[PDB]
This record gives sequence, structure tokens and C-alpha cells, in this order.
Amino acid sequence: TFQQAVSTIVGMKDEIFRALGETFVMVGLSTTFAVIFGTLLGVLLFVTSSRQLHYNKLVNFLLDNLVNLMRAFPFVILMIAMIPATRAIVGSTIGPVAASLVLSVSGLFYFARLVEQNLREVPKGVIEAAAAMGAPPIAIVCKVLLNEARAGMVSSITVLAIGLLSYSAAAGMIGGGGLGDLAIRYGYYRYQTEVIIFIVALLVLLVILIQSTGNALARKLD
Amino acid sequence: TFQQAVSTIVGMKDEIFRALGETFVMVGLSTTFAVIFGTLLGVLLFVTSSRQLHYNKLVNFLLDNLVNLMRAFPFVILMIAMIPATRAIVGSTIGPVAASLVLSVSGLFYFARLVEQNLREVPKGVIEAAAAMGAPPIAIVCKVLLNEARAGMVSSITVLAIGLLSYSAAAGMIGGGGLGDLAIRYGYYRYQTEVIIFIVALLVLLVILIQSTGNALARKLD
Amino acid sequence: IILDKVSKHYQTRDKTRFAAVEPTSLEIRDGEIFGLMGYSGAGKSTLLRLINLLERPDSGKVNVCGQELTALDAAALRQARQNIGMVFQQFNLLSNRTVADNVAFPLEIAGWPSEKIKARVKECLEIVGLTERAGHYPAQLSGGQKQRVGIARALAPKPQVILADEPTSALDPATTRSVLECLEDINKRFNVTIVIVTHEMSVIRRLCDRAALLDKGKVVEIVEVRGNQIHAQSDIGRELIR
Amino acid sequence: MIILDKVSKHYQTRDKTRFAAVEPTSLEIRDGEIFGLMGYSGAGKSTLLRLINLLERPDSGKVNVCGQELTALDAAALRQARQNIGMVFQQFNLLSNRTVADNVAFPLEIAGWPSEKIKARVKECLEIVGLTERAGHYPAQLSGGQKQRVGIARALAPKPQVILADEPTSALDPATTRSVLECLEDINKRFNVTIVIVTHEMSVIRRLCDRAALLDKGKVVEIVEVRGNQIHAQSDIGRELIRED
Repeated sequence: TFQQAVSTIVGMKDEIFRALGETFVMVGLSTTFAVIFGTLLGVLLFVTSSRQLHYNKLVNFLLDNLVNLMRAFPFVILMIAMIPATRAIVGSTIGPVAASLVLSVSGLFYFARLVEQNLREVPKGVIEAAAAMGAPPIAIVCKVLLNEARAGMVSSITVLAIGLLSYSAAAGMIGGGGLGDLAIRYGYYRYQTEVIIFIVALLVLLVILIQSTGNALARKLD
Repeated sequence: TFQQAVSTIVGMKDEIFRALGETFVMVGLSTTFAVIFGTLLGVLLFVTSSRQLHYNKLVNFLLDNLVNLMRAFPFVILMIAMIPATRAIVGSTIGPVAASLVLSVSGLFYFARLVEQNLREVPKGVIEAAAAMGAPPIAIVCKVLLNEARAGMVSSITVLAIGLLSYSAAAGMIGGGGLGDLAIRYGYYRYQTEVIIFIVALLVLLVILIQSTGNALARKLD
Repeated sequence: IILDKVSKHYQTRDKTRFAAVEPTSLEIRDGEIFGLMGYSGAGKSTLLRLINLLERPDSGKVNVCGQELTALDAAALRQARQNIGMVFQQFNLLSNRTVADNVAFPLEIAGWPSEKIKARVKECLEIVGLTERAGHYPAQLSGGQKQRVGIARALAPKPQVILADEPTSALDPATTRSVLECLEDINKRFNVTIVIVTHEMSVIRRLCDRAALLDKGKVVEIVEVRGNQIHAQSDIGRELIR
Repeated sequence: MIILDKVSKHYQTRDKTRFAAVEPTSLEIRDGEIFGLMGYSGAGKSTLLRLINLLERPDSGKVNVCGQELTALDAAALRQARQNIGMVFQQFNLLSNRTVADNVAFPLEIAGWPSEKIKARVKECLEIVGLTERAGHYPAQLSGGQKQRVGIARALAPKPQVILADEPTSALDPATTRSVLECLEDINKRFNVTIVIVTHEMSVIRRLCDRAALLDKGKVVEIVEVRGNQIHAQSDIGRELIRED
């Protein structure tokens, strides 16, 4: 066993601490923008389908189909086709921040579907009861919907974070950063055990930790 | 120029056909094994959840944890780590059939999750009457359970087929999987604009066709 | 409170549980309890929405307490809706706020001072005898207690009308007798002119002053239940009474 | 002639299910009469009807049905006994993706009858309820009273000795409620006994019950006999239950 331990600690303490530093920035900076813009988009997906807060069939149809398309498209193909656009905004095609721009665009449409689904499960009566007492539309959505779906958003951001972690690993090979840019080096070329077992073990523990944090907080608020 | 662009594409006539004929072999072949085995896995998950055939609690706990873990785990890392095992079974690592084996493995867990959620939506009261009429647990999972949920299985297959298409692009970088391999060249090492727009249009068409066929079949059955 | 005339015909593809109503006119008097009666499909629930004008009629005029509601702009209507208290068959009460907060919710929309909102709510819990469960949450209360909170949130803005969408349909006879006595006390002390939909004649024999019998979306007759005995001249009327 | 004897149920503190607990109770229902289990919001009536069928299993006592001690069967023999005890439910519990003739034919198919006899029975027990004119439709194209009639016609196809009814007409409006109860009177013509009908009300009990039982929180307080559509309760807490008249 000492052969596994010694190999891992000496060489890989220099590289693992860089690879974890690149994976947390790639995911953290992307999730924040996806939660901040997906909320707004998911609200518009909903009000324009309510008959009460607002109604506009054409806008609802357009937004719904655009969201479906951008959610069904292969993320890897979009990133490799978006390299010039990513290189104009970031200024460089390679790096965690560059992979972070494409991840945020894919999460933005990814989270706009979950928020709308959470808002669709709020009972219809609680909206009619709030319209009964002359509650303005901007006061219905703020005091009723976003307070009733409170326990449903936290689980939603738990699933987005697990999703943008899997996408980050794929990005590491086309562009840069992550345990994905480490795994190709010791797997696709020079297949090497010891290190691959460590990469597999670390991911399981980190996935369990984020899931445990999400469920506990969601249960508290509910 | 328009004619220069279109003239270029017809220059790749033979390679594009190979890319499509090689993408279909990865999706069309793994989906069958996914649907054949995930159905059994999902039925086993469902029966141990109720008073049908058994109410095992330990088996249900283990199985439910196992499927959540194997869907949370990243896909790109799993394939790199499965290189030796996949190579031994197919006699090769590089090729569409070898990559499809990996795609089928992921498919069984995803399909089982979808089927279990489908079966868990039938009202318990219809099953309660099927117990009052003296029907054995196998008769319950054949006539009472299948007739009610068959309209929702086709939607599950429709979503599964698209799910496995996105994974094929990631395996394209390593398995030379048709369009995924085509995206890696002429898009990263180089940038041939006129052959990128073509790929995006073709993928959009495929997604639309799959969704439209699935919706119609699901509608005609219920 | 008068309907000059009204109607509504639901277009198909809306598949609403509600049924269409036809050219009807009604005059609920000051202080009166007036009951809408009929089998499912009579359209009593549709007629009730048209008064608060949530459902907008196809044609005709709705005069509530002086104002003509149909011609009003949305900002002014938001005051007309506040003037009318409402209670529902399904409790329709927010679950993430405490019993006190639910009563306070209409008062906060009315831009009331917060010290005043505190005074009225303790008084409202006082009336429905649920002061003790002020801090409990609506997932901990029984069916009867949830209805007695709904009546308190309806009386909080000091309304001049209440509408009641069959509140006791889900309740057993032992709790039903204790919530109907609350609507009697509210009418006797405050003159709230409550209107009520129901599918059963028995509740009318307990509570109403007059009633309207609804068949296929039109009134057949207006009976008087004050005498404590419903009497019907028509044939349809005498069938519903049985 | 169901005879129960020191039967009981209690649930875990989790109390996940709506059904309330039942305490030691002995009831004998005769082979010549209709019975009824009056009570309230919790009471114990719904679990007591399931305990006749062993769809809930008691902690104590013996459940004796038609001369077989059903708690001793404990096998593939029990699922042959449940063929002779039928059941009709409150919400309708009908398979939605098959036509009414097949919904009625489902019990006959389960036992193992040849198809030719299945057709004759599906015709007979479907005209008896007066629903042969809609033998091709689906449950999505029927009304509440019609769905209840399909349940009575399915319950009757195994030719069952005992039919157990769980709050069948409570949801139905009065016009349908009279039609469904009249059909039950038609069933009492043939050899169908002990149609135990649970109800949280009294209008149904006075109209078609020969004898009735009353309870408080799982304990039967008094059994009455319904004559000339009245009750004449002797019990004290019982009088409060009867006021529902």
C-alpha cells in the first residue's frame, strides 16, 4: 500500500491543490450568475402563463421553446462552437474563467426550468385568494409565490450545482482546468491506477457533501 | 461566400456520412440494452417499496442509494476509469461499439430512475382493488401496473434517447464517435466556420424529430 | 348589492370546473343572508365569482355598494375587491406563515400602520375564539380551526360584504354547527350581508333569510327560508327542496 | 355471516396513514340482513371494514368469514377466499386505459374462466345495473353515478356472497345517490348478503339499513335496528350521533 500513498502525496500534492483550486472557481462563479439570471427568466416563463399576474400566449410560447432547445442541446458541442464568442468576452480561449462563461450560459437556461417547475406546484387557490384582496401583481409574486416555493428552490440549486460539476469535467479536456484536465493526463495517455482511484474517491465524497448540505437546509426552511 | 461555403461541404461528403452512420451506432445500440435492463431494475425498486411481492427495506435502501450515486457520478471520468474493463469485453477501446457499451451502462441507471418515477404515479387505490380481487403480485406488475403507466413510458424513452445523444459527443473526443469526433477537428485544432453551422443545424433537426415523434406516440396511447 | 343583468359562457379548451350562466338579475338586501342553491352544474359558484367580478361577465352590469364595478380601471378595482371578504371550500391559506400572519396579510396590503395591524388581529382571533393558537402554523390545525381562521382573515379589513364558497362542504356535523354559529354572530353584531353557495337544502334551513334555486345556469325561483320552511310554487323548485 | 372476535389495530407513532386505530370489538353480522358502521371524522370504521378482508392485519383475535378462520390461512389459500368477498370503493378505483366491458371482465379473467362464459357474465351483470348501453366507452367518458354502477357491476361479477362498501355515495349529489342505493336494493334480491356500507352520515343509514352500529374513537357504543326509517337510540353518547337525522 505504501507505493500508492507515497506516489500520491509527494508529486500530486503539487498538482491536486491546483486542480481543486481550478474546479471550485469554475463551478462557484458560474452557479452564482445562473441562480441570479435563471430566477428572473423563470419568473417570466410563469407570469405570462397565469391568466392573473399577466397573460401573453406568444411570449410564453417563444420563451418555452427557446428554453427547451437550449436545455436539449449537447453542452460540449455548444462550447466548441462558441470558442470565438468566449474568446471575445473573456479575452482568452483557455482558463477556468473562460470555461466559466459557457457554463453560466448553459446553467442560466438550466435553472430557468427548475424555478418554473417549483412555482407551478404552488396551489392555484393561494393565487386566487391573494387576488381576492386586491394584491398588486408585483406583490403577489413577491409575497406569495417566492415565499411558498421557498423550500423548493434550495433543492433546485442543489441539482444545478451537481449538474455544473459534471459539465466542468468535460470542459477541462477541450479547454482548461479541473480534475477533467488531470484525468486525461493519467487516464487517456499513461493509464495509471493509484491516481485514478484517488480522483474517483474525492468526487464521491464531494458529491455526498453538497447533497447533504442541500437537503438539510431545504428541510429546515420547509 | 455562399457558393464557396456550399462547395466546401460537398467536399466532405464521405466524412460527414461516416460521422452520422457512426453516431447512430452509438445511440441506437445502447438504448436497447438500457430499456431492457433499466425496466427490470426499476420494477425491482418499485416492488420493494410497496406491499407487492415484498416490502424489503434493506434492499430498497441499497438499490435507491446505488442509482442516485451512479447518476451523480461524472460521465467523462467514468469512461476514462473504465478503459481496461471496456477494452477487455469488446477486445478494443477505440471505436463506436466499445463506447456504446459505456453508454448502455449509464443508460440502465437513468432509465430505472425514470421508470420508478413513472410507476410511483399510478393511484394506490386501483392497486388496492387488484389485491381485493385475489390477483398474485406478478399479476399486479403485469396487468394492473403496465396498462396504467404505458402512456408515460414512451415519454421516458424519448427523454432517454436525447440524454444519450449528449453523452455521445463527450465520447467523441476519445472514441471517435461520429459527430463528436467531427466537432473536435474543424472546430478546435482549426475553425472551419461553414462546417460548424452545418453540425449545429443537423443536431437541431435531430432533436426536433425525436421530440416530435415521442410526443405523438405518447399522446396516441393514453 | 344588485346585478342589473349578467352572463358568462366559457369557451371550450378552457375545460374549467365551472359551468356557463345565463341572463340573471338579483338584489341581495342590506344586512340579509342570501343563499345560492342548486345541484353541481347549476352555476352557483360561477355566479358568486361574477359579484367580486373575478370572472368578468360577457355582458351586463354589477353594482356593489354604489360603485359600478364593470367599468372600473384595475387600480380602483383593487379597492372594490378589498371591500368584499371571501372564504373558500379548500381553505386556501398560506402555509409558511403563522395563524396571526394570515389574518394580518390583507391589512398589510391596505398599507395599514403596523401597530394598528397588531391591534385588529388580536381582536379578530378574539371573535373566532382562536387566540391561543396565534403562534401555531396552518399545518397543525384541524379542518374546523382552519375555517375559523379563514373567517377572521375575511373580517379583518372591516368589509361590508362577505362571499362564501361552500365552506362547510368538507366538515362533519359536529364542527359544522360551531362554524355556522360564527356567521350568525358576525351578521348580528356587524351587518356584513353574507352570500353563500351550497348544494344542500339542510344548511339553508339553519342560516338563510331568502334563497335562489339554480337550474342549468338560470334561477327558477326565489324562496323564503325565514319562515324556517322552504316553499316552492314551481316544479323544479319543489324537486331541489326535497 | 362474518363473526369477529377481540380484533384490534394500532399504528406506529409515525401515523402515516389516514386510517384510525380500532380497540377490542366483537361483531356478528347475520346471513339474512344488511349492516352499517356509523361514525365520524376519525372514529375507527374504515379500518374495521378492511379488517374483514385482511387488507389490514389485526394484532389480536380471530377474523372468521363464511366459516373459514382467515388469519389461519396465511397463504395462497387466502387469495382464493377473497374471491367470495367483493368490494366497492368511495373514489371509483377503475382502470382507466380499458373499456368498461373489460373493467367488468377483469375479476372473471383473474379467476381463470374461459372467455365464452366471461362474455355472458359481462353481458348479464352489466345489464342488471342498466349500463349495457355504454359497454364500449372509457372511464373518462362517464359520470360519477355511472362509475359507481361500474364498481357494483365489477364487485358482482365473481358472484360474491358478501359485498363490502366503503362510503360509496357520499360524494354523489342526491339525484345520483337515490339511483345508486336503488341498485343495491336490486342486488339484495339475489343471494348477496351482508352488504356492509360504511358512512359518515345518517341519510344513507335510515334508507336501506336493517341494523346499524355506532362508535366513539374505536369503541362500538351501541348497535340499533332501523325500522320504519327511524333509529330510537338507547345509548347516551349515542344520542348525539343520531341527531344527524
